[PDB]
Amino acid sequence: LCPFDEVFNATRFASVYAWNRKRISNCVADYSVLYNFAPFFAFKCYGVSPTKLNDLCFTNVYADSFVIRGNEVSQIAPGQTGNIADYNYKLPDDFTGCVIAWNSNKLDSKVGGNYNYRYRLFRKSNLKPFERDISTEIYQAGNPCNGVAGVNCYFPLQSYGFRPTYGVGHQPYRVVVLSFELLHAPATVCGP
Amino acid sequence: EVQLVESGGVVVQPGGSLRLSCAASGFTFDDYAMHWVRQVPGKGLEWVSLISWDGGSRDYADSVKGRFTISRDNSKNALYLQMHSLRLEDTALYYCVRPVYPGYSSSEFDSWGQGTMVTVSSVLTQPRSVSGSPGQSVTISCTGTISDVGAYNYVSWYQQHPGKAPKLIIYDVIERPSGVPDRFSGSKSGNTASLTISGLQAEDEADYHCCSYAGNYTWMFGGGTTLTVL
Repeated sequence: LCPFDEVFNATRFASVYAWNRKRISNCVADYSVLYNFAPFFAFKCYGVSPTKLNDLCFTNVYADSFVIRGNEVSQIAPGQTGNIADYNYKLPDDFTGCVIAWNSNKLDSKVGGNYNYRYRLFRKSNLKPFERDISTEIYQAGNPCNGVAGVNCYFPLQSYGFRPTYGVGHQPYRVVVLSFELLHAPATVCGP
Repeated sequence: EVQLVESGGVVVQPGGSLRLSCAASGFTFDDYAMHWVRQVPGKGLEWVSLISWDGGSRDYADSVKGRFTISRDNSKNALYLQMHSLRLEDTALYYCVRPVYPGYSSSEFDSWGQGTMVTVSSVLTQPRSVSGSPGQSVTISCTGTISDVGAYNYVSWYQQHPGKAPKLIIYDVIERPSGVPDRFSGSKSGNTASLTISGLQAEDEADYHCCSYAGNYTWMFGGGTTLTVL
């Protein structure tokens, strides 16, 4: 049985700049397991009806997972533009899969500031779809940075610093993006 | 140490054509997206065009599409804006701008040339003028849509004193570049972002402009004057 549970019920999620990816293969997929994971702030599929998923056979399912703030959930969608979509998690324009987000103020917001969830702030070139960039190289606007991030020296990751009293726009949201891949290889993720 | 010198401004007849030029130095040009912004008579700051660090991506304001062509030549550290089919509406002071950060969607512009006047002859909403007294606290509105201000967390405010280019004083809704004193704060609710100034000095008798990312690869500004009553 496909371990969708392990994705959705994990203790902590990844920062979006270093998102996780669980390949999901050679398993029976019961997507009803998904439904029983608390009300979802977002459940917008792409190229597929969610209500038909047990009728479909895929050769891979990819499960990507990360945390972003509320207003940015808009950016987890094909063709999107901005800090998150262009530097952390780009989706391809022919995307077939689902994006599932939900408020996790309760598990990720802390009163002294949760600085462990980080986003990439800038990047000379955008990510190819599904690309991941774990870099932390300081950037020098000044024509000599060394280990000093100062005035014209810039660190490229920042911290959401979640706090329970932030408006729902800046609260932590757990995203699972599910990518259904269709090759000529015998389909190994099916219903029951 | 960053220097942007514009050039090309001249009086042109409508229908005419003209090529503006930017020369860059003081940063690695090769990394940044480069923008053009114009200062229209009466109507404030107007974003024009931007071109990716390698010239492969170019976007344009609707008022300009398919009459203006942005381009660059990194070997010369240069950035050009070729103009065709010029119109009265295009009369403006044309600025050459580089954003604070690299990347195509950088939404904060801390570097501005002096601007090159371009004359042709044969919109987010801001209070026009606002007034406070030294020490009191004024605020300034910036109303857009859910596709510009209300859509993203990339709202910026720029200050401008006479004969100077815009100076970036607030970026990413609530951030302050080094040296901006903290009596300048910024906020955003719905499609309205606000610049608030406390502890009001008379050196804040100036003009104040906001800018938001507007989706696709596109930006928009406004226009507003403060008089510190003396």
